[PDB]
Amino acid sequence: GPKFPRVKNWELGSITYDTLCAQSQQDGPCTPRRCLGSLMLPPAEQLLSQARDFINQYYSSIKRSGSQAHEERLQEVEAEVASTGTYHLRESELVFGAKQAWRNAPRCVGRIQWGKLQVFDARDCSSAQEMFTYICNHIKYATNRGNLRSAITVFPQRAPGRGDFRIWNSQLVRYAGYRQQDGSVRGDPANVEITELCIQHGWTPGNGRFDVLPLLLQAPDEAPELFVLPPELVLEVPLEHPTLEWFAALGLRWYALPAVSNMLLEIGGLEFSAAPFSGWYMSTEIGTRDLCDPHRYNILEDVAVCMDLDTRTTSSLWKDKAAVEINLAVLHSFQLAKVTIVDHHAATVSFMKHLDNEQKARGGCPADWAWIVPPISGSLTPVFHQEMVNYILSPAFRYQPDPW
Amino acid sequence: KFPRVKNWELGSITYDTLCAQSQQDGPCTPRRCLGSLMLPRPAEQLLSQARDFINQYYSSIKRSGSQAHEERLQEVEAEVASTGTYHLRESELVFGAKQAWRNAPRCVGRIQWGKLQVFDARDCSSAQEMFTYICNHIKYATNRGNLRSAITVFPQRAPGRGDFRIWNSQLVRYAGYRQQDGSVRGDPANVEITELCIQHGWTPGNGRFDVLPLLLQAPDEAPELFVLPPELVLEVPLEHPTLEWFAALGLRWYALPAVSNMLLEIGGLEFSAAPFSGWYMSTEIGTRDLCDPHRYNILEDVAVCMDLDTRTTSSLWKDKAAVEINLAVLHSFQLAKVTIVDHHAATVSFMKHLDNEQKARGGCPADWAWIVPPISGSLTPVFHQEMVNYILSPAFRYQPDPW
Ligand code: HEM
Ligand code: HEM
Ligand SMILES: Cc1cc(N)nc(CCc2cccc(CCc3cc(C)nc(N)c3)c2)c1
Ligand SMILES: Cc1cc(N)nc(CCc2cccc(CCc3cc(C)nc(N)c3)c2)c1
Ligand SMILES: C[C@H](O)[C@H](O)[C@H]1CNc2nc(N)[nH]c(=O)c2N1
Ligand SMILES: C[C@H](O)[C@H](O)[C@H]1CNc2nc(N)[nH]c(=O)c2N1
Ligand SMILES: [Zn+2]
Repeated sequence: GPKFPRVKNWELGSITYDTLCAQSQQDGPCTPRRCLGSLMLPPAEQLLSQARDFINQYYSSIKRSGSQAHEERLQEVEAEVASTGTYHLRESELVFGAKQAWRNAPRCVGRIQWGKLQVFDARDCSSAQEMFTYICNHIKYATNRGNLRSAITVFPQRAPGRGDFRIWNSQLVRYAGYRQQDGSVRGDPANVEITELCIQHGWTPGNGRFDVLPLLLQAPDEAPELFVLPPELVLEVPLEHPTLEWFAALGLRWYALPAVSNMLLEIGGLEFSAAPFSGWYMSTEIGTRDLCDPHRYNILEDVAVCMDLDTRTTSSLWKDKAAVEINLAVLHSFQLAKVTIVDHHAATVSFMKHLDNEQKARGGCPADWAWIVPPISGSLTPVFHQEMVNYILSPAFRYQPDPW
Repeated sequence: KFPRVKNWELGSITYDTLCAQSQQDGPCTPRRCLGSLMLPRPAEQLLSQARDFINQYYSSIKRSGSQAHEERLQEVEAEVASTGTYHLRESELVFGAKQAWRNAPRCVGRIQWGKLQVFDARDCSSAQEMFTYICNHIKYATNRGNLRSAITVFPQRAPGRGDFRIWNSQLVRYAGYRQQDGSVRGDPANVEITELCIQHGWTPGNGRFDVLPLLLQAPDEAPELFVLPPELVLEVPLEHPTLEWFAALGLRWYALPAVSNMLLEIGGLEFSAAPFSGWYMSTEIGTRDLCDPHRYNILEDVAVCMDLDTRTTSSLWKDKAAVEINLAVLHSFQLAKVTIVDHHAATVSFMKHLDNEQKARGGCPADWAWIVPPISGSLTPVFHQEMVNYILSPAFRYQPDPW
């Protein structure tokens, strides 16, 4: 009967309909002919309608839709575009749009926390040193000595024919990737290019598997300036296993604060090219993807050898065994170091709770199944059995071209 | 318009040009992707589908545009033109069924698509006959543990009349008995089909692994009930290579995975009963069938057996027990000398399959959420491979339950 997508949970046998998708004003990659769900990467009038939509969302969200303060703000926005081509957000509109952006992000399993985000307004920032300061305050606040708090620092928006504010690094904390003159990679192979870029702008490079990179920060129309994070601010966790005593001797570690810095925050048309945000990790990001991907640290074989497994064949399930212990080592060490982390079971459960809230509040929740299901123990988590609708709402986070 | 398909482990890129051959729409639109849903909710069409298929056949055997090619297109026009339908020649049928497997976007086993034994059962007029055919297929496919893939094609659907159907969703299935307190004894997925069996006069067991009888239906007749001779149903008692206690759980699973509720479409013809079988990939037994909360749900028990900390999700008791259960399965199948494939070997081989398909056809429809195993996904190479999904024909479809 209802002509909205029917959404089923195959474990519990329950059924919903996503009506929220009707609100989507941007096309994704799929068509009736073929599904492109698994791919990672798929102006006056145009700006004004995006701005009107957002202001409408704002007033809705405080329950004053249609009111004269709503029609006045609408008027104020169109007046400001009329004469300058852009406009600006009130403080509390930025706070709402930034949260709304996290809320709308289809690939984030952490959304249950969407309403608990600290928004640092940094639209006054006018230099690269100042960005540094702002970022340090961020890390300091967000890190909070282990008791991690979600936050986002918002720098000034794209302006017409004026350079963007850009953080070159893809995350605020990143280990160096040193290309060897024997093809291989020392450190994190994900970070090869940014390392090369830092060195070229005059960083004296280290030599280790876990060297914290400096920040490359770009004020409008200036070459990027290089900034070393003072070590005492970058909280790391040494990794050790609860029962395998030799795991500590591997000298593996990860940093506490996952802070993404290369995304664009789009709110009602306006684009914030430098709006770094952070939360806390899910255990599989480090334990499974970062440490075990063949194209990352790739420690799987090393660990299984230590665990004395048969690596000559697949049917020993040697990879599955080691993956689990590496993950268990991530959880145990973070717990021991009193640093916030969430395991993939706890995390997905809370995402199911989120789906139920959003069903009630908005009529659905855009979700990307391939990304919400964790990279180990998929069907062991309730999300695997949950059909999901994926679509682009706004405000949003967006990828953007690398500044170089 | 041609999708760029990337492998993020190796950084290699291809292009799907095979998706341009799709003639049937999927559930996605530009507005929203519905790729994670399980079910998707006359003389000119049949004639053109028919044509396209016959072409696929002659081109397949390189005789395209030739003598027997034009003259077979005539046989088909003639036959539809005057009877509103037509019939397939055995070899064309053999080709269609191989191709429907090849086109199956959710199948990880397609490296094998060319090795398929095809039984023509189109001369069947009775559930009786259907059964005899069903037993031959089982005997053949099972081959004393050395599983061989097979399909058995019963007569096509027909305008005037009811379908030949096999009511059971698989050929071998364990009973599910809904007990006093809304509990379930045995396989919870087969409560409905156990109930139907009981309605049509089957005396039920009361164990956890009671092989169900088959309900087979010939057109417009009530279904009939047939009991598989226990010797034709090869079963593997599960044990663990190091945990001596695991066998005491009394767990087991059947060797032959043979699907029987799926419709086979070839050149616009529909085959409502065409059971097919190959061999299990281990995660199906070890992870979905035994650990799914709405299946046998053995995860907690194993874990307690393993003296693991059940109190908390962070001890990874779920993941640990799951690995050992999947191990017990491979060990057991290996010990009983019955074909099985782990999810590492399977996906490795599927990768090779995408490579052949790339050279051979310009693409391969695949369904990322089904190709990636239910545990240890990113530990397998398919996890890092982008994939295009779309519907090619010949095809397997779902069809409504006949009751
Ligand atoms: C609070 C704890 C959080 C957890 C556990 C969490 C978890 C995750 C995970 C596991 C992913 C998939 C990442 C990957 O595998 O690469 C993700 C994606 C994402 N996260 Fe969250 N997150 C959290 C907080 C946040 C915050 C504070 C924001 C921003 C305000 C955020 C925004 C996003 C966005 C936009 C994506 C999509 C990335 C993409 O589109 O490629 N998350 N998150
Ligand atoms: C021979 C070894 C085979 C292996 C290892 C294998 C493996 C699998 C697996 C793991 C699935 C996912 C389904 C699930 O988890 O429920 C699947 C799906 C499928 N398989 Fe295969 N399979 C094999 C043979 C065959 C054969 C012989 C056929 C038919 C000729 C076939 C046709 C299909 C189809 C049509 C699907 C998709 C079902 C759907 O859309 O729900 N497979 N296969
Ligand atoms: C806040 C946060 C929490 C968490 N648990 N993990 C992370 C790290 C995972 C994460 C989250 C968002 C965004 C990204 C990457 C964004 C990104 C950007 C570009 C340009 N290309 C890509 N392929 C990807 C990664 C971040
Ligand atoms: C040949 C084969 C090999 C293998 N390893 N596993 C299987 C079993 C998995 C499998 C494959 C295709 C099709 C199904 C049917 C799933 C299914 C689908 C619908 C709509 N209703 C149901 N009751 C059941 C199941 C079959
Ligand atoms: C091809 C595939 O979409 C790609 O590897 C995706 C799969 N799911 C993912 N899910 C998360 N959370 N992160 C990822 O990087 C990926 N990779
Ligand atoms: C809703 C979700 O798509 C559903 O649980 C799917 C996910 N992936 C799967 N993958 C396989 N191979 N088999 C399945 O039954 C499923 N179930
Ligand atoms: Zn799609």
